[PDB]
Amino acid sequence: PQITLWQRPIVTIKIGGQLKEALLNTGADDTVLEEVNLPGRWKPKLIGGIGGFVKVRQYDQVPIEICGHKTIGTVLVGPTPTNVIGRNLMTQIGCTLNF
Amino acid sequence: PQITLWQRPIVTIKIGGQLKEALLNTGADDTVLEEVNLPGRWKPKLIGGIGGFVKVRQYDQVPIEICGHKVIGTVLVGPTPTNVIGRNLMTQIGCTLNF
Amino acid sequence: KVLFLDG
Repeated sequence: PQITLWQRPIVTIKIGGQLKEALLNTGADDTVLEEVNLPGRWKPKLIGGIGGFVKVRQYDQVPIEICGHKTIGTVLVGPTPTNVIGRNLMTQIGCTLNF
Repeated sequence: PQITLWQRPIVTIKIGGQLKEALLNTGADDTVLEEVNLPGRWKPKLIGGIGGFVKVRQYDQVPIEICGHKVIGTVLVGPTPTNVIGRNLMTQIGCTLNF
Repeated sequence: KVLFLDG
């Protein structure tokens, strides 16, 4: 687990053979990570859009571990001011908002 | 309630005598709403920052009802692509992330 | 879309 929100909900993830920190972001549809090298095929995706779009690489069905929950999901790899776990992966780990 | 994350977690809020919709956004430190008229004193606040800052009006101790919970917190009033409930108000309602 | 708010 239960994560309170007095601080930014930054968690450790395991991806592309690396440990990284990322923000559990319910405001984000997608997961975007900087400086990960993932294997295999990808397709470009345009994200953002206000003032222009940013092009990133979309990788599908990526194994990723978030707080020791091993799940599978789409990871966008590209420039992001901060690493973000979006709703697409939060559903996989069964993460909910509760009050 | 328990809110799953397959869709954007948009909720009804009651503020400044109006019903509004806003996104429960764990990636946002603060709460920013468009087109609400709040009474009394405020101070300017600079938010954002990437490419420039946005000036908004900061109102403190604002009564707001989020999804049936009456709470008190800081509301920033100004242009925002979408109305956002940030962590500052999620703590007040006792909202947590759980998996 | 995907949405932050440093602050």
